[PDB]
Amino acid sequence: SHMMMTVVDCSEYSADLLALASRLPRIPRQDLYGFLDAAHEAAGDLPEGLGTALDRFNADGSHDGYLMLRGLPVEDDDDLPATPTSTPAPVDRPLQNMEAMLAVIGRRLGLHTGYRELRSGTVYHDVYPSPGAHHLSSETSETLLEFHTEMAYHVLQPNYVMLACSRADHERKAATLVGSIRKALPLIPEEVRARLFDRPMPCCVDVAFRGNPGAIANVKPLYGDPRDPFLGYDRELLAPREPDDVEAVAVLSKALDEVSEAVRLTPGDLLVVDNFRTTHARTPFSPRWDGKDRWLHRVYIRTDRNDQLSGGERAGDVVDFSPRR
Ligand SMILES: NCCC[C@@H](C(=O)O)N1CCC1=O
Repeated sequence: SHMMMTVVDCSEYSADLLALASRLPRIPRQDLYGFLDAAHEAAGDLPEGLGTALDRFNADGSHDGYLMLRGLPVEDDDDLPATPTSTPAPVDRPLQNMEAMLAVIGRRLGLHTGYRELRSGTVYHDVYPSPGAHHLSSETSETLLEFHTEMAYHVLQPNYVMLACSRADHERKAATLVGSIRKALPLIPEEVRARLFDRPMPCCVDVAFRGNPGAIANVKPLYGDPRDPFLGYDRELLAPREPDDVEAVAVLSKALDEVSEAVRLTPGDLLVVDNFRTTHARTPFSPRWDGKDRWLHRVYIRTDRNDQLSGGERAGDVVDFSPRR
């Protein structure tokens, strides 16, 4: 299982966190840059224990590849609106407590980033089920959302994916799976590691970025430091052609399966995924279309490393698509 340090019980911080949220702009999408500036001020006033846990994780990730915050001050279910059924969100939608947490905790880590072609270029995404969801969509439910490093094929791939839960699914069945390369690497033979490392392989892109044009990107499954590598994996989109490459990726795929951990998000939970050292998935659940379907809020965070940033960026920036080559 995950380490002790990987789960942070924030229940004791509830009143302090609500106080920070009370000073944020109530209609964030009317002025997202100013909203996130206010959240950056609040980030410096986080309770010391929570600030320290975030800073430690930010420095170089962890063996588990994620940080789970629990007990954040989510609204009671009947004080939330109905779960969204459309994207993008209305510009005048009032701020919800778990969105405020994504703002403050997100700015403690880095810069919120939107992607112009994805969900209308918005920064805050609602993750909810839809009845006709494409099999690669985070709006899936009954079909498994397969392992993916988020936007691994994108030059401006973010360091973190952050998921904040306002509603779990009714049966609390849906598991967010995290596969950490730090756990998977010991299971991969040195010979296979050597084939994977720094080797660009053809990779398709998600629907939002297709302008099916095929494998228009090149992704290195392992890269960076060979003794502590970064991971770029997508079970559906990575398309190795050479039989050795196909074989090496299959070994990596089975290793990530073997070490994957299941996180079942409940209201008030916030999951920070190290998107340079993990791949993540979501297991099946059955929506009910009753107004209370599963509802996460998702943002992407860039940090100043791995050429994510080149100068002048602000939290709230929306960037254009460029495939890794
Ligand atoms: N197969 C997982 C991709 C899910 C998809 C979505 O938002 O539905 N996505 C995150 C970036 C992007 O496109």
